Amino acid sequence: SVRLSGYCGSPWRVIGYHVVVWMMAGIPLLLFRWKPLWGVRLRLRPCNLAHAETLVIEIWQLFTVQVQTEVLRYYLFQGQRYIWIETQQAFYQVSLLDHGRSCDDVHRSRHGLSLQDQMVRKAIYGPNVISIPVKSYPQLLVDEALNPYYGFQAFSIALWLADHYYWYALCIFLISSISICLSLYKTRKQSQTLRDMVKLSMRVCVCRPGGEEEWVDSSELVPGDCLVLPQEGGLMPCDAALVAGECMVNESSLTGESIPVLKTALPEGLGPYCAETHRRHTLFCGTLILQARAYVGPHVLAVVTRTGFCTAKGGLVSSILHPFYKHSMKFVAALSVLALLGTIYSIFILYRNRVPLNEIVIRALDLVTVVVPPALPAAMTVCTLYAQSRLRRQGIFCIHPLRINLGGKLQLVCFDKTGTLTEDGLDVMGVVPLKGQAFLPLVPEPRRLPVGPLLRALATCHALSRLQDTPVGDPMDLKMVESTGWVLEDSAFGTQVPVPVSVLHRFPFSSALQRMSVVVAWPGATQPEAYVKGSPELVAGLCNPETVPTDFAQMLQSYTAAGYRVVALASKPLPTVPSLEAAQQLTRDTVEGDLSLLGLLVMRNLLKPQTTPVIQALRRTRIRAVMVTGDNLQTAVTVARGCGMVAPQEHLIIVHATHPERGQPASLEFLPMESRSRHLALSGPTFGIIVKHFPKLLPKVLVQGTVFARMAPEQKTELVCELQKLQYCVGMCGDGANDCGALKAADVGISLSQAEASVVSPFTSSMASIECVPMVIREGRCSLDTSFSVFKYMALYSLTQFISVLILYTINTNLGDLQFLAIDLVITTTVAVLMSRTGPALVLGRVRPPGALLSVPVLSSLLLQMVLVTGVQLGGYFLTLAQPWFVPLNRTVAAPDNLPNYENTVVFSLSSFQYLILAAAVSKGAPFRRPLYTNVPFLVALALLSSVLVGLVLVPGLLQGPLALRNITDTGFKLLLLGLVTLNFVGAFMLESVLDQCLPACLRRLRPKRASKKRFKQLERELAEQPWPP
Ligand SMILES: CC(C)CCC[C@@H](C)[C@H]1CC[C@H]2[C@@H]3CC=C4C[C@@H](OC(=O)CCC(=O)O)CC[C@]4(C)[C@H]3CC[C@]12C
Ligand SMILES: CC(C)CCC[C@@H](C)[C@H]1CC[C@H]2[C@@H]3CC=C4C[C@@H](OC(=O)CCC(=O)O)CC[C@]4(C)[C@H]3CC[C@]12C
Ligand SMILES: CC(C)CCC[C@@H](C)[C@H]1CC[C@H]2[C@@H]3CC=C4C[C@@H](OC(=O)CCC(=O)O)CC[C@]4(C)[C@H]3CC[C@]12C
Ligand SMILES: [Mg+2]
Repeated sequence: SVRLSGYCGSPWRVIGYHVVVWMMAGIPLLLFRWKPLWGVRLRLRPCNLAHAETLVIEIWQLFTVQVQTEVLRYYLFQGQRYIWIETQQAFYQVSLLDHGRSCDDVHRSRHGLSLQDQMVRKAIYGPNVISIPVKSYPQLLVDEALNPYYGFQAFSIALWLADHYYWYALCIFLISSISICLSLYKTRKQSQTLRDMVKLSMRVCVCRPGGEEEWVDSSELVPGDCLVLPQEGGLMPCDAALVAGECMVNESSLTGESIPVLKTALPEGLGPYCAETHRRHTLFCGTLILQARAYVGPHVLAVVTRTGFCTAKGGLVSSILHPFYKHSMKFVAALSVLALLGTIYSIFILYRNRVPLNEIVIRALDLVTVVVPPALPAAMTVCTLYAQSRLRRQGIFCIHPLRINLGGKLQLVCFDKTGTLTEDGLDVMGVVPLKGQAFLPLVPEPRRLPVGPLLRALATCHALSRLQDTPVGDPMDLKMVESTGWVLEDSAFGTQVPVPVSVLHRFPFSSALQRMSVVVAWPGATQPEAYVKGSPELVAGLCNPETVPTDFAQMLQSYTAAGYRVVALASKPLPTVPSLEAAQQLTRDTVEGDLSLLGLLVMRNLLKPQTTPVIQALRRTRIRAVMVTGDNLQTAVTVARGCGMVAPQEHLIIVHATHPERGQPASLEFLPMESRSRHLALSGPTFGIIVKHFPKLLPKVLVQGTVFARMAPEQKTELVCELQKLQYCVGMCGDGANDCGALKAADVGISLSQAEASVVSPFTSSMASIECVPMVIREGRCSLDTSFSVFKYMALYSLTQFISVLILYTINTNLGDLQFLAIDLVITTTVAVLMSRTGPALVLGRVRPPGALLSVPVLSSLLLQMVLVTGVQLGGYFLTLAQPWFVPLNRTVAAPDNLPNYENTVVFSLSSFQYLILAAAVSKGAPFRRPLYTNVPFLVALALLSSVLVGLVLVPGLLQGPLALRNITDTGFKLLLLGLVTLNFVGAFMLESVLDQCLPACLRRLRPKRASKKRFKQLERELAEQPWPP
């Protein structure tokens, strides 16, 4: 449901709004960016819908869209136009103007469109372009840079500049600025590549009333224009409905299948024209017309029906354009409320110490930047940068590195078929010759077969020309002659190495009679021989019955039910003398008469060699593999059973749904197929009917379904979204233009193609196999584990520095500029860059990393680590007090004036080691990363930083001038501090190990989580309790 709000404008109100939002402060514009309803309520007054210059579109969800006039008032909401009909006073989508008109209307539209009516319809429907708006750099900056965390980083930088902390301020500013500029460049480049992708400019021929034909640009098309399709064929600019002639279309855009499709003229009648009902008379936008024949009339005619975003390609692009981290933000919000508490406490104690109010507020605001680290997102992006580099080395190109963390949460991967799991093109399984009238065993490689009539039939009965020093034409005959091993020289042929034979005459292949025939002769022969190739079934009806076996039909169905593409061949001895002086005057009706079936050649879409190992690895690690294809259900089911998606022992149950006509409801029919546990194999129409009429039974279909065939691109997108609504993390591997909406909607969409799909997909694989799915899943599990470790380290670092600065505020001192800089830059940047370094484990496991940063393991680790940290720091500070040589810190003046002092020296000496200890403690190895001892840069960095800090503590006068450290002469106390921090080094590792090993078992033993909150897990449980299809 949609609600519209009519808001006209008032100039005095406009200037008032501008001044009150600009001169007062920048906060109002920001909060209105958060909620535009208040902004549009204050800025513009409510008016009637007949005078509105602004709309508030609610879906609630707030969008605002300005009503534009050309008169005809319209607005564009998510690409789809809505015009203003003055008569009935409403905004009607343009798709619904001519919706529901009869086939006789489309046929009447065959004469053309008057140029004035073309102007009216170009005003209404707009130009026939799929326009992507490429925003300018300020337009992207106001969208991105105003991120709440970039605002917090700007506040932190301003405060640090106000606090003489210029160096870390500069580092954070440079990091955030370069990250922002890189993201703006990436976003603009993606928008530009998409706009270059969907762009289609070409000259088309349109009929005009009175018999005139004019060539207009493809953008000047409007629903009603009568396209005149070229005979040689070309790309399709707009959804048209054939009103004359026939076409052969390459619909690999819609179906992902390069197989030619026959489109016939729309049948005249008084029935509503429908893209779904009349799909065989509709030419879709983006699909390539191979050839168009005009039997009656001078040229083939098509009547435009949808243009722009109304087309199928337009709908897919509109879906593309207009579709842990949450726990991370929740934890930084908890850190923020802890910041508020610590800040009010700091105000209290700093006022107790007679600190001036300016420095009081400076310190109290600086504690906020202390405990809420402004360098957390960069620290957590370093690991994804490492993973992106490793993927680029392996051939997989990720455009947004933070999308790699989603590869580690995957519970389900949806797979294309043609081009992703199976080879792009057909390959010949073999040929089955005939000896008399009984079939012979399948000959897998036709070349070994002796030199007889059927072999020359395979090698010569085809229409392909020699150009670019390569045979070119229809792929099936190409691959068949490639298998026979013969090299071609009407036209002459040479054997592999067995006499050269030349074809004398050839007849064209027409899809009406659905076969082609040639006549051939060679020297030393008796008389010219004819060859016939085409459909398997009908040519058997042409040959004599005593030549075709009686078991022809059942064998043909056994081949076809497996997804094969069978073609039959026959020959003829011609009593005419061997010379083309009489051979090319022959009528082919004589050829297809009295035929004798030689044999059937079978071609099947081979599976890639790298498909079955990857599918069995995914199914071994408890990752669901789904096949969402655009091919028929028989081929999809055969490939699924053959690529390991359906193991030989598992049950496949076809789901069939009949759309309810008048007088009956909708039905589901389950028929099993003989050779989790049950897989459901349902078509595209069945999926649509289950979505619409059976929304109760859709979750069980999505949980059990494995094979989704005949799926339209919008249906693949809908399936990915419906699976994600079951709280799946859906990955999608495809290589076609039909896979684009799914690769965009999927959590991890991987594209094997370099055209039309690398744009929308986050990942693009340079290889053609699905070997890139386990690679991305391993890198994603590694990046997720590493981002967990880096977040735990940054949390423990911020909390340790919070405690160290509270202990020093309480006694009227502080860490100081250079100790702060050491801790913030030298230790923390080194640690957070070299933690994120170690790569993924070499093998996939059945258990995936946790996806919640608020887990009881994570929070328990942070709590106990910080208890140990504050214990060690307070122990060191209080043993400092019990010493005889200890003297107070001259509280009358505040830091950095009273530095150096023993309190600061001891707190810094302990805290500096604690940062390295926590760094090493939170880092993990198996099962998702390589063991930590392989991270030799990290271990060497920890050793070197620990050596520097031990030199600070022990070696006198070493870096105690710059860092402002008091020199402790008592060697016993220095050794006691070192023993205390070694106690901490042992305790941190023992705590981490004990937690990781015991807390899962203890949590299982104390509070058994008998119910999973994931929706698909509840569905799986209730299905195991009671199977849905009996
Ligand atoms: C405030 C300032 C001082 C911080 C500066 C930090 C940078 C020096 C860090 C942040 C991102 C890091 C980069 C993150 C990603 C990588 C990829 C890495 O290469 C690989 O991973 C290839 C491995 C394979 O393919 O097998 C080389 C290091 C590098 C560039 C890192 C180099 C050091 C960088 C530039
Ligand atoms: C005077 C003090 C306060 C500052 C001294 C200069 C710092 C800016 C230096 C000292 C330690 C340097 C760090 C030493 C260690 C590393 C790891 C290095 O990463 C790699 O080695 C990439 C190779 C891989 O990961 O395989 C990137 C630079 C970095 C963060 C350096 C960043 C710049 C640092 C922080
Ligand atoms: C005076 C200075 C030189 C003090 C040096 C202190 C060392 C004793 C510390 C620094 C970091 C510590 C290392 C930090 C972490 C690791 C990884 C750890 O590996 C595992 O536990 C297995 C898990 C996996 O598979 O990764 C082995 C110990 C080790 C090398 C520690 C051994 C002792 C080290 C080298
Ligand atoms: Mg495909």
